Amino acid sequence: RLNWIIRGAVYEPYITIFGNFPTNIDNTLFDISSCSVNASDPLKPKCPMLNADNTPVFPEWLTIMMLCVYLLFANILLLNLLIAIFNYTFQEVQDNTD
Repeated sequence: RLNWIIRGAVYEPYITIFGNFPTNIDNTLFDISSCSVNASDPLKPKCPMLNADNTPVFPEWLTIMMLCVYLLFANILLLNLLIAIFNYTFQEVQDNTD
């Protein structure tokens, strides 16, 4: 859908990147969309995949592995920004404190 694409693409991942713990990696086919024929404002995420009684055609272990890798590199770049601020603050404090 038009709004569902910008919801899932941009409105979703930053909250996951902030690190507040989601339950979104837990369940598949839990009927939160209930399917691709929704066209409903509550029924947003549009039934990720169809298979024999389970949602994923390829399972959630890749989805949590890629999630952990994503969190790892995001914290890498965040600590890079931390050292980027620390270098200027220390170059300020490397001058004579008296």
